[PDB]
Amino acid sequence: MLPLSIEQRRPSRSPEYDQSTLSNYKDFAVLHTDLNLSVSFEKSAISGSVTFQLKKLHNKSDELHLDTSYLDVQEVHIDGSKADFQIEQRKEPLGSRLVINNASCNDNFTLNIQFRTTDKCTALQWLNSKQTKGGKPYVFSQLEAIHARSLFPCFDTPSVKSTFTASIESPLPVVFSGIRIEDTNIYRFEQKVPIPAYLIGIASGDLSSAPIGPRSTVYTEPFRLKDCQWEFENDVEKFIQTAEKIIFEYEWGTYDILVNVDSYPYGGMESPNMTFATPTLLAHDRSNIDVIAHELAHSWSGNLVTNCSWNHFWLNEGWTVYLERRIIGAIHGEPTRHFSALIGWSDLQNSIDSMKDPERFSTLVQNLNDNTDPDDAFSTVPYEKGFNLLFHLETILGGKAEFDPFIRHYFKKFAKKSLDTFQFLDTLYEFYPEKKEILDSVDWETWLYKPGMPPRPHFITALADNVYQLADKWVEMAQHLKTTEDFRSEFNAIDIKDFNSNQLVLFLETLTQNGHSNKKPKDFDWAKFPVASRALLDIYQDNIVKSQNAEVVFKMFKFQIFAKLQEEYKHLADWLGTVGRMKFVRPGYRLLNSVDRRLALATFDKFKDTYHPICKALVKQDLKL
Ligand SMILES: CC(C)C[C@H](NC(=O)[C@@H](O)[C@H](N)Cc1ccccc1)C(=O)O
Ligand SMILES: [Cl-]
Ligand SMILES: [Cl-]
Ligand SMILES: [Cl-]
Ligand SMILES: [Cl-]
Ligand SMILES: [Zn+2]
Repeated sequence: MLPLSIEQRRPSRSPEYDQSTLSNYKDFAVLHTDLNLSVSFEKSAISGSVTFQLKKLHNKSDELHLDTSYLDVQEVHIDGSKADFQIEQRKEPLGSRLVINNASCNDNFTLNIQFRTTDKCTALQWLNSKQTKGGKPYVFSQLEAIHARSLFPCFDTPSVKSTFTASIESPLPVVFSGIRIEDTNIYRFEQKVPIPAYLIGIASGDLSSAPIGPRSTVYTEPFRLKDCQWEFENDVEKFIQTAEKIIFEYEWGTYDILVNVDSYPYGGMESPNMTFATPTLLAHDRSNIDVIAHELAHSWSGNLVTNCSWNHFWLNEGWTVYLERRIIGAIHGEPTRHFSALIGWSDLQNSIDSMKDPERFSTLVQNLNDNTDPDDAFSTVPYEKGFNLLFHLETILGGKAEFDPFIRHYFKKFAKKSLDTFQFLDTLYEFYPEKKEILDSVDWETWLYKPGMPPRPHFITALADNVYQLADKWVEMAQHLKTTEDFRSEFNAIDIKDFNSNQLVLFLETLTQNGHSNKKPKDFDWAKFPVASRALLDIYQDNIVKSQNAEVVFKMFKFQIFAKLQEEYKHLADWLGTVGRMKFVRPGYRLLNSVDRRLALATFDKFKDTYHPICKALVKQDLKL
């Protein structure tokens, strides 16, 4: 019942074809996937075999085509018998197609492929005994978006979802994105809800665990175990129950968290039954846990209901950001939800302003070919433009109460399936017959296919106003007060006593933006007011300078750089050797290079090999390499 230009862009058949896979997934049904693996720290390889139970769907070739990337494929059997196969030469950026002749007799058949990972594997990071805080080797995966094919041969598309079983042999503890079949050096798991390959998660190392709720356990290195338990144990069950009330019962069983090694490059990864989390989430006060509301919301938007291709990634991340903000809003109130959206708005702006090819990459729905790296399309746009389209819909349809019935209908309809934007729109229209005119007033063309910032909503700015006022006040007084004594008369620790970490982050951000009002048009620099910038750090030492929150600490370093306080460059350099999260590492190196390149390249050369392959790659070229 949707509008014409949408009708016009929609394919004749949904879900829309995924151009990022070399597999012939439309030709088969994947009924079950079993992983039988062995982890070798000695060789830094995972080897073994994957077994698929498949069903031919109906001049057939007839061939199986699977995705691989830098795998060593060793043998292939169908129904117990050796099957002819050939790997095609690599084509970037999608990899090496594996081609299998299936002379199998029946429509239903079993496919077994023996393989091992290689040194060029893009799915894993390996750490040796000397690299981990705790003294033993460690490995973990990160498969999103198309790295699963570098871990095992598969139909590597989010259109394909399958139950899994897994046996993993390792000389150290293993966690997996499934429920453990309980107790050895052989870890068995089951994932009884069908999942896409990109959600598979594995880690192995010196892991211990501790309960953080009635259905939640945290896993991490022993030295950090109790800190992690304290950080999560007061809040995780509350988050789950909050999400369940907004949507419906959580059906995955356990909700566990793996707090990864310091080289971990993302904030989190929503592997089912084992969220992967950055240790920089641990602040010792519980400031950063919304990253957990985020991964938790994925249980519904992403895991249960999945985007069919990377062109429609907004369905995953936009919904998740929307749901995440509903959780925090339900717990903390609307001003908190709106504050989070306000920070997200400025993240969106920066992302689009910093963009290479904004005309292409800032549209909500993407158009990747088979020549486009799906990475190249990941930005803040699917998150925040996605969120803003949903927030707009919430509003015009009558508010949370009117929208929540749709949310439940949507996640129920597509549970365990994959979909495209067009199917999302059909569902929206089928659900609101009485509201057809309101939905037809939505400029679907601008929201879905046009580049740039969408129309700006009217967020409640209550929790940011105090922050903006102070940053403005600091910008002004920097040009008026001279001696530190002067500053202490105007400012004191009292003025940020009520600032949470998000507010501190926004404050320090606004300062490098030199205020949130054009009183001083010129982007003058803090470098020329050392007494003020030094007084800042002094007066606010308790809450900013002494903070154990990596988010605030990072901003503190950045303010220090924007103010070119040279005596602090050393602490930035060394701190950067302590974290691996891209969000801090990449910008950190950009910051340090703009004030001391001889130190930035010296620092990188020192820590380069401690970072995740991805983070090392991007920092390498950030530093002109
Ligand atoms: C949005 C933030 C709360 C956290 C953010 N993480 C996510 O959105 C995760 O759920 C994503 N799985 C991170 C991701 C997406 C696409 C490709 C690679 C990695 C991150 O930066 O890690
Ligand atoms: Cl229709
Ligand atoms: Cl239209
Ligand atoms: Cl085999
Ligand atoms: Cl209606
Ligand atoms: Zn996410």
